[PDB]
Amino acid sequence: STASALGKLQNVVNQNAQALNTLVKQLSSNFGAISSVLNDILSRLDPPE
Amino acid sequence: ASVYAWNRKRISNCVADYSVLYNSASFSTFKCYGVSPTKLNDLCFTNVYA
Repeated sequence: STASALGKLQNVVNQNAQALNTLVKQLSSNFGAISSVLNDILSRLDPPE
Repeated sequence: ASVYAWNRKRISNCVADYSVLYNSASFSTFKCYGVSPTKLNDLCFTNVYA
């Protein structure tokens, strides 16, 4: 009947999922460049930059 | 027009060829900033401003 009695395993799973989620979300940052996708940079300008 | 009254035109719904502009020698300065001059034939834009 009573749930939420297994908080430790839930916490472990949630921490792992959150770490993976933030790691995959980090891919969408400019980091001071002109774009966040590498294909656009490759196909839009000449290599020396 | 004068510099303080620079003339602005909008270009859309057209097929543009930048090669004929680039290969011409009539231009003293041809300086592109965000893109490479030779790749302009491989990109598609909208709402161009001149």
